[PDB]
Amino acid sequence: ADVAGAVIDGAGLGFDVLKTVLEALGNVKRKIAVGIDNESGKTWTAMNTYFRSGTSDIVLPHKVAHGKALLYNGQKNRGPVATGVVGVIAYSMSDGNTLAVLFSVPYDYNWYSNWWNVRVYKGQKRADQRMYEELYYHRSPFRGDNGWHSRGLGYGLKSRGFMNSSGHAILEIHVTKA
Ligand SMILES: C[N+](C)(C)CCOP(=O)(O)O
Ligand SMILES: C[N+](C)(C)CCOP(=O)(O)O
Repeated sequence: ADVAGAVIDGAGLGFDVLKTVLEALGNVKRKIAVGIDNESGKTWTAMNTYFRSGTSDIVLPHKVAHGKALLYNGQKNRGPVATGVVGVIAYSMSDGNTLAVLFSVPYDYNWYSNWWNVRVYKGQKRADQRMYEELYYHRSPFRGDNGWHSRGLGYGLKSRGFMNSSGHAILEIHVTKA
């Protein structure tokens, strides 16, 4: 199912699937469709999303096996408030460590831009404001620049992902063995 909250075969993840998910959110000024393909060799178990800005009405997909991708979404808080969708998703991996993913889709593009990041944290660590600060300010996040970026994560893993630049945002990440 190309529906937020679903887990799909990981080879099925791509821009078309995420655009469907994004569109299905409707007319909201700032929104995101997130897809993350687990090709890490270990099962992932959802912990939480820390929403610095915005909300989601989707259950964070609980179990994501190797060879599956998760689909997710978020959107700005409702009403005229001039805020975006910003947060960190945290999954526990079966080795006892944490996969964290930052997204930032800001309201005001005169000052801010789209960013994303991926990091592995040692141990089981829920997403929170400190994790957000680290990933957004200190751990060299990638711009949502309509381009692909790759980086090693340690722990025998690497990441490759893409985010666009606008307020109707797609974030596609693949986690693979190094
Ligand atoms: C990410 N940020 C909070 C530093 C700026 C953009 O967030 P927002 O105020 O538009 O929600
Ligand atoms: C994300 N960053 C803090 C590394 C660079 C600043 O980007 P922004 O908050 O001005 O968009």
